[PDB]
Amino acid sequence: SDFVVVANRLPIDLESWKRSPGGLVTALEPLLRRRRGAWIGWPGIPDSDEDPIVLVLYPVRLSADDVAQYYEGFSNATLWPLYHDVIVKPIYNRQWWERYVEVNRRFAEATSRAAARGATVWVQDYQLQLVPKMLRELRPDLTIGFFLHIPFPPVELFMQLPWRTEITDGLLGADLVGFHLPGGAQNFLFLARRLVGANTSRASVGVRSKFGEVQIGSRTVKVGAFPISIDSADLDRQARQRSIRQRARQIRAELGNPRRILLGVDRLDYTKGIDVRLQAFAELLAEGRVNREDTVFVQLATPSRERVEAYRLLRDDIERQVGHINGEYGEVGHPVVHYLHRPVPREELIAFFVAADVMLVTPLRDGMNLVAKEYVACRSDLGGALVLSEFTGAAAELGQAYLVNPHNLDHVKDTMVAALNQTPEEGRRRMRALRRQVLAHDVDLWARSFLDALASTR
Amino acid sequence: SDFVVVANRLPIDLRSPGGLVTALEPLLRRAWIGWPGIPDSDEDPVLYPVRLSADDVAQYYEGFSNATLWPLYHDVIVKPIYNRQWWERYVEVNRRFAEATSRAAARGATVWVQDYQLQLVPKMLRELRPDLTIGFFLHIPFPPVELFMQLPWRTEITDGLLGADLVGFHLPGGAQNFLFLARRLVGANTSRASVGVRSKFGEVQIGSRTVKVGAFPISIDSADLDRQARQRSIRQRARQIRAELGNPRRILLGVDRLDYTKGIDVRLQAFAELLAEGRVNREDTVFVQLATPSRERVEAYRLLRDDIERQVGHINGEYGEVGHPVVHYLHRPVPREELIAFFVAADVMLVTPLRDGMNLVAKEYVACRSDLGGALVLSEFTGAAAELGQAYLVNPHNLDHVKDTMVAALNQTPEEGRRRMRALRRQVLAHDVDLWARSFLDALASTR
Amino acid sequence: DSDFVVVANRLPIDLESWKRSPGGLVTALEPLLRRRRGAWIGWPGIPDSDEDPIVDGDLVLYPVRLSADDVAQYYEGFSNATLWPLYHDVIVKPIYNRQWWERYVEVNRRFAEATSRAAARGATVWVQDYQLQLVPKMLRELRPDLTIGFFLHIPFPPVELFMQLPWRTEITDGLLGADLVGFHLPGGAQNFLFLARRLVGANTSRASVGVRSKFGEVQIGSRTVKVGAFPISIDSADLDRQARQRSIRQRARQIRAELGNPRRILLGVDRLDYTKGIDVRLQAFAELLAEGRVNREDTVFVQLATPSRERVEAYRLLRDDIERQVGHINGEYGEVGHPVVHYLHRPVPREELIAFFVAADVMLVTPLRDGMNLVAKEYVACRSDLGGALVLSEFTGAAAELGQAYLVNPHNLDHVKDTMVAALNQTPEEGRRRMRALRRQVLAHDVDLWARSFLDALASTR
Amino acid sequence: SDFVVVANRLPIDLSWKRSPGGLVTALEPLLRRRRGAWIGWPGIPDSDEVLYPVRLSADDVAQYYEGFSNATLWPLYHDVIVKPIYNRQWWERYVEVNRRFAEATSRAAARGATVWVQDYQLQLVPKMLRELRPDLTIGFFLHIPFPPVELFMQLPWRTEITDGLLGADLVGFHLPGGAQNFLFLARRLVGANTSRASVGVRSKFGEVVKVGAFPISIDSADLDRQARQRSIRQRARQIRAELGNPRRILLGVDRLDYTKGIDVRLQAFAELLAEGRVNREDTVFVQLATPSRERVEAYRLLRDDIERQVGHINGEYGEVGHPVVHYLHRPVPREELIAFFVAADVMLVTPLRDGMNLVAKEYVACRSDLGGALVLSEFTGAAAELGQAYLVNPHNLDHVKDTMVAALNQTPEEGRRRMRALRRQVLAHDVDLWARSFLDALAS
Ligand SMILES: Nc1ncnc2c1ncn2[C@@H]1O[C@H](COP(=O)(O)OP(=O)(O)O)[C@@H](O)[C@H]1O
Ligand SMILES: Nc1ncnc2c1ncn2[C@@H]1O[C@H](COP(=O)(O)OP(=O)(O)O)[C@@H](O)[C@H]1O
Ligand SMILES: Nc1ncnc2c1ncn2[C@@H]1O[C@H](COP(=O)(O)OP(=O)(O)O)[C@@H](O)[C@H]1O
Ligand SMILES: Nc1ncnc2c1ncn2[C@@H]1O[C@H](COP(=O)(O)OP(=O)(O)O)[C@@H](O)[C@H]1O
Ligand SMILES: O=P(O)(O)OC[C@H]1O[C@](O)(CO)[C@@H](O)[C@@H]1O
Ligand SMILES: O=P(O)(O)OC[C@H]1O[C@](O)(CO)[C@@H](O)[C@@H]1O
Ligand SMILES: O=P(O)(O)OC[C@H]1O[C@](O)(CO)[C@@H](O)[C@@H]1O
Repeated sequence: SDFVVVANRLPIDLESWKRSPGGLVTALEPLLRRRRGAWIGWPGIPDSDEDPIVLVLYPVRLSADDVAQYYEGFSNATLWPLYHDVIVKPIYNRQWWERYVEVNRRFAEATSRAAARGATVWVQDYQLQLVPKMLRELRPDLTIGFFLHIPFPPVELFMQLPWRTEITDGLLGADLVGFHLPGGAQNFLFLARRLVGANTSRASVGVRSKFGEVQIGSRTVKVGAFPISIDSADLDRQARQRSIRQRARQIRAELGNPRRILLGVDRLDYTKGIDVRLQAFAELLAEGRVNREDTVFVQLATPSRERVEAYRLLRDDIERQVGHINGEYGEVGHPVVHYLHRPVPREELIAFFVAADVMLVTPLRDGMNLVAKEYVACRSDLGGALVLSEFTGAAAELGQAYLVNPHNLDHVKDTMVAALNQTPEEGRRRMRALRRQVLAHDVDLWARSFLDALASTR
Repeated sequence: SDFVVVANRLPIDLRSPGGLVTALEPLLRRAWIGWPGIPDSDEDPVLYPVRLSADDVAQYYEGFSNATLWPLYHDVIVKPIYNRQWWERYVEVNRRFAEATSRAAARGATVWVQDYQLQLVPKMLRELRPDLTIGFFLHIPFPPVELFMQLPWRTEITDGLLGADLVGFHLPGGAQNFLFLARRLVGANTSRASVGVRSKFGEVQIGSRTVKVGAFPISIDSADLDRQARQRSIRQRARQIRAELGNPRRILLGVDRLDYTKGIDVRLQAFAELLAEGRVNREDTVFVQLATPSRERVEAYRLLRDDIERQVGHINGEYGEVGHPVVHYLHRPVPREELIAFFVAADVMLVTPLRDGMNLVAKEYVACRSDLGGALVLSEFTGAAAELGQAYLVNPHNLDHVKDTMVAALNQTPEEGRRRMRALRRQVLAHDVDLWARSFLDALASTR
Repeated sequence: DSDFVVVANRLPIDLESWKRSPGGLVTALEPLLRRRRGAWIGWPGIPDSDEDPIVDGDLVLYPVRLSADDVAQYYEGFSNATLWPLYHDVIVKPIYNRQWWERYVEVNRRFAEATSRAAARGATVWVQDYQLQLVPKMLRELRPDLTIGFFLHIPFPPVELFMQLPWRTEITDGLLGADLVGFHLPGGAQNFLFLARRLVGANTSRASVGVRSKFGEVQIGSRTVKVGAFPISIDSADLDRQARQRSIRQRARQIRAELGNPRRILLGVDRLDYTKGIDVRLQAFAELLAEGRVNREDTVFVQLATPSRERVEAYRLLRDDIERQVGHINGEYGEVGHPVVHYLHRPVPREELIAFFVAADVMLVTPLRDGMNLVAKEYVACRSDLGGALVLSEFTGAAAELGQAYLVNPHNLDHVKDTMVAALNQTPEEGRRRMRALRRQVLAHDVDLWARSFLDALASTR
Repeated sequence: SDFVVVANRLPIDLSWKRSPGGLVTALEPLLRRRRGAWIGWPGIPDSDEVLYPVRLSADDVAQYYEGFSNATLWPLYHDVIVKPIYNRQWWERYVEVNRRFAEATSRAAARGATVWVQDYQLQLVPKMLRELRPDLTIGFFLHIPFPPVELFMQLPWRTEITDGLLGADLVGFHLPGGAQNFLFLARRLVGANTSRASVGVRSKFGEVVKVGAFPISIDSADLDRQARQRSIRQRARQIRAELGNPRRILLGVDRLDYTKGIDVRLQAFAELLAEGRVNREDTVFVQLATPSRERVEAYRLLRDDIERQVGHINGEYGEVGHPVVHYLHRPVPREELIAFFVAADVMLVTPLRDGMNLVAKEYVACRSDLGGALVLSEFTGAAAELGQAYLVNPHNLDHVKDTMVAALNQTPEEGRRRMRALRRQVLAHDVDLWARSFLDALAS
């Protein structure tokens, strides 16, 4: 293989198979499926095999302890809570870190058994931050690039991590290190100067331009900001099949023809602000500011990481909110909140985007968020309204949505009422400006921006 | 007035909640000393008002009555709180009830005291006015004596009740509990035989007076509930209710106050497990729970409400579709005709309390099904199970058996359902609230 | 083939190297089976042990192997998270679990199979306590030639709560395979005869049952099951003499010196168990200090708590609330170098425990419920000087023999605090009167008297 | 008066008693020198009013003080250790109470006077007092950390707090980090022209109004002479004998606050004892903790957790008559505290986040003998001046433990060496050096 991708997930998921969750699959699978090459990742279950399925995929077998301590543990109960501004208190555990080190080392060695000479390797995300340095040690001929799909925290918080130095050096084994936002890339150059003691650049980093540099002995490390997106054009087009439109109409009938339909779509994850949108909706019903008989909210929540107790805690609290709200304001035969805890099939989800008057995307912190960009591409009729949290990476590109600080609950409620009350002229004006950005900045633009930057490092 | 009823509150709120109100109201219609249901009330009256300060409500009503005695008499489902400041308020407020009873009573009058919040009234009243004839009926269970002895004030609770001429319970086993405490804790000479149902009553010597003790199981005004359930408006609304749920094959009903004695959590776990096991189709079966809010300034009541709402949102998320939940859950009282329409539409009635002195909801259902369909699933730990043996009786802690019993009731032959319904309604119609009042009062009058 | 075999879940030793096993079941029965020959079946305290027998000096033991899943679902599960909480008036909510019921069934069978191997033709078997209540019916089915006794060391709950158990019938059936069923008290005996007429439809004697006399009866076809009340005790005279040793009496003087010679010492000694009232006695102590009614400079409370069943979640929650109380009181009322509460979370050696009984001015025994409770009797036997004061919860079985203690309802905290103040301030004249009356009972009603009339009642069924 | 100080706190707390916290420990004697004026709150509801006290209702205490100040601002400014609460009623209170502080400042102020308002409870008063009295000079110093921008932007009232601060002529922080976090904000949030370069300590300021970094210290020489008293040295010995003459003493001293890391040192100590690496017979830990904000739920929950650790370690490794941890939940008198500083072989200073921490500086100034050792958390402002302490990251429990073993068994020579350099710093950079710096900038 002249070209290898390394990520924890594969594009499939074993139960028989299934699509893997998350936006890294949403974006990489359409891109790489078009590109013959190799992919290394975990089959989503413990103690599988290492036999490939044919592009070419290589499964990494993880033991029961690898999953609990590197995946559920160091990755999702240390790195994840902390990188999103310690929403949940992180846990610092030495056995999780020791297992983190060892799994990353097995990934670096699976890449080597795949990476031909001089090949181009591309490593993905927070679970695999030591692989750049490990892989260079084994394999100094490779061109290595790394993209983090989650935010990179402020310096004062990253320094909590007992292994702050080994994570930084792990990332600097690559030739190019990328982030969604210039904010993440500037956090990084700071931490390189003020922890590993390297010479870094001092200007600010640009979007797909004005890249920074770190000087590591006899090597030079490039740093950049590359905001990911979706395969905008296929989705825009898939949303125009007569079947989807006719299905959107049937959805609103199955609900008893409300005047306004509000929607949320997310993995069930404490970053996502699902609890914020429910509380704001409940206080709006309480205040008589929405009509409880012709207005309804649907929440499509995908189960995620449910053996982590911070997720089961969140699940318990969100379920309580749904029975509470319906208990007070619904009628028999007529909830005001419809709550579903499973992954919807792609075509059924597109109908929901089309049926929805108001999209609710309220994360407390999010590296990017592709649900926001998917809704915008699905509305070639220019109806709808996107209520967008400013703590997402998308608010930097989607300025024409209605933008909220999710911690100001009055601002959330105010902005929900305005989106419900927008004029046709105002809603179409915004949906046009938002659609023009998303169609121009798709996943193609993002992938060619990163790998042309990586190619220059040679 | 020559006939005086004494109860915690009055028959309208500011209709009233509980099984005490949906019983004594139709009777009475054919003085009343009670609390408005509000703080610092006025004082004008025939009704007599008892004003409670903000602190009487918290320490006498919400504290002692509903966070000490209520959980204790119900087999300590929730840990009871023994608070001597609550006891002192309880005593005080009991005294205003006795005083205003005296201001309303005539020389030689009969008085009738109701339920667990006024247990000291009889003895206080008997001292103020030994010319009165006094009755007392407890509408909640009487706990076993190894648990009643926890009370720091167990001797004083028992002394108050003995200021009466007739002490009454729903059940014999409660009447006999009370005679044990009369013999051992107050040392009085008591009867030793078992007590019958409205017969074979017992007695306790207290000076030159004999206290009658007995068992009188409360009921509903059966025949009236039957005729109102036969009307076209009700039957048309029951057809329509089922259409608004998308025409289910099978409907199950829970109806109760949101209280930790009622087993709303049990019927939800059993129903979620059945859905998980494929033993009930999530497409044509549906459950409606109608929960009246209750005592939510008490924190054990909020803790219960949070986890039932958690249950509702969890079961719908796993088995429901958008536009079709499998559990509809309402947290408000329902107008009386609307409720009767749900008794008629309901194929299976789930009454699964962990402990209940007497459940009237299960007899209301019985009385509403003159078409002889439907099915009653009934906790043995209600006083009602002693009269309604032809229901589907369960121990609500035997969860496998609870789940088994709901399937059998959902899947009965109609001939079997009609046989059981025929037997239940013979009992309920022959033993209404009118049987129960004349029975108690023919015994209270017997002590002159 | 032994002509006399005792079977209990515990053995008198526990493998961690051997230590003495916990509980008052072991304190009463051990010194008795060194005297008499016989066999003892029990579980060695860990899983996946072997079956080879053990040399306890003269005593000889049969270990019962349990797998890890036997420990979790039978021991930790059904016994101690279903039976223990429910028999103690649902102080904690029992968990009703059919798989725990299934493995409680399987293990009772394992214990009955191991006794049958050991019992000779015609032997006497004495089965102990709540872990093993299906064993008698199982053993009578294997071995109709056997004389079966069963004793329940914990209380037997009122009928209204025992009915909550989905296996109420099968537990009552399993006790009725015995030739004699014994309890501490007549209350427990009278509940059982009520459940037998009510549940299994048997014909039952309906009169009161007396103390080691006035036995009840249960008709099982052609077999008749005797029922009685037998209040366990300790080795009263041997403890009294152990306490008279110089070495024990100077350790007592030295204990008080390392506490800075307080004027008053208060002591509690129990397994860390939520039936024990340790939270109660710490709450009362703290409020007496707050109110100024006990002197913080010359009074100190010592609590000796042995870890118990620490893998059951209710027991870890209890542990953490109590440890919270300890730090809270010492930080409010203690000085640096001088706490007002001393707490140790480990078993104490027996000669060290005796010296604490001797040094202690007030013994605090405040369970919310206890089938009997032997610490109250152990303290009394030690105070041959006639000093000391016993504060005893009336919900302990021992309160029916120890009426001259300072008796409290633990739920009446105001009264508990007043009774603690009066015990600390009693005249010498008044404490000797009570201590002298308490010791007259304990020395006359010892463990020999208890086992003698239980077993002679058993041998009266042949 | 021509110098008016405004803080939530007075120097006495109500019978008048010493006020808690390090803001007063430094500036109580520092300003007992030059006379002036001071606007504060007596620590008690409804007070009737040199010192000028502000009165608060029972609603203003709950919502402005227990609520917005210590349940919104304090958790957020300390790296969201606790989840902050964002309640608009608290915020409307906080506005109205700041208004009253500013108005008492206004009667107390004459024309041209100097004002110096103190701490996070009063960030709106610089703008309020300039609109009211444009003649005054106004300075402000923040005594807690100033949070990273990604966190501060959570605040629904982010723009108002930045504008209440920009009402002053000089804004001061302990560290250049807070000084530079605050310059970015003024650019980004309010849209002002700000300087770009690193701010240095007491120099190389920024501009929008002057922005500077001013590390607060203590009154270093007065504590040192107070620590050498024969009376203090005899009590230190009396204290060691009262514990059974241990071979080593460890000492923690702080308010009972979740920022202080008291739980971290209890856990490290419990594990060293389980591992056999500390001797349960000759080594003992003393923790002196002052109650703080105990009507606020997150503090009562901390309190419960820490008491449980104390009960758990003693029942595990203590013997009857001899705990391993003595824990005291009351403020100690000054003379007896200093005696504890002199007795202790190791000082445990493990905040998860602290704006400065003067307890470390206090211990350093007491040990004129050069004995002792100071284990200090790197997330204190002090760690920037006390680099020869034994520095730890308190989230690395394994390193905290290793460092407690090395400080407990240091050579006398190693110990004296670190302590001579520590005293060199603290003796030369004291409370008065700090004050002359800010006010020169302010007077500029
Ligand atoms: N309940 C759901 N059902 C079906 N698809 C979902 C559901 N929730 C999320 N998705 C899809 O998963 C992907 C999540 O992408 P993204 O919004 O960037 O967040 P993340 O990667 O953190 O999960 C999207 O493509 C989204 O459409
Ligand atoms: N959600 C509800 N809506 C309308 N009526 C209710 C509701 N819940 C209970 N009731 C009525 O309140 C009365 C209470 O009946 P009962 O079984 O004796 O229990 P309790 O006295 O403990 O409330 C019944 O008549 C019932 O019909
Ligand atoms: N901390 C302890 N150290 C040593 N022995 C103890 C300790 N706690 C209890 N014991 C002993 O264990 C036995 C407890 O018996 P008992 O009071 O009947 O209650 P239980 O069997 O429930 O534990 C007594 O013999 C007592 O002396
Ligand atoms: N238990 C205590 N007894 C006496 N003084 C204390 C106690 N705890 C803290 N102090 C003093 O309070 C002051 C506060 O110290 P500091 O480190 O500045 O933190 P903060 O200002 O947040 O309270 C110090 O001078 C310290 O000596
Ligand atoms: O944790 P999961 O199940 O892999 O899914 C969530 C996905 O979202 C991401 O966290 C986005 O960073 C992916 O790394 C991850 O694969
Ligand atoms: O053996 P355990 O479970 O550790 O507890 C101690 C003892 O207390 C008892 O429950 C007393 O009945 C014994 O059966 C038991 O052996
Ligand atoms: O005044 P309190 O509520 O006791 O707080 C302690 C002190 O901590 C400080 O932040 C010191 O940094 C002061 O602002 C405050 O007075």
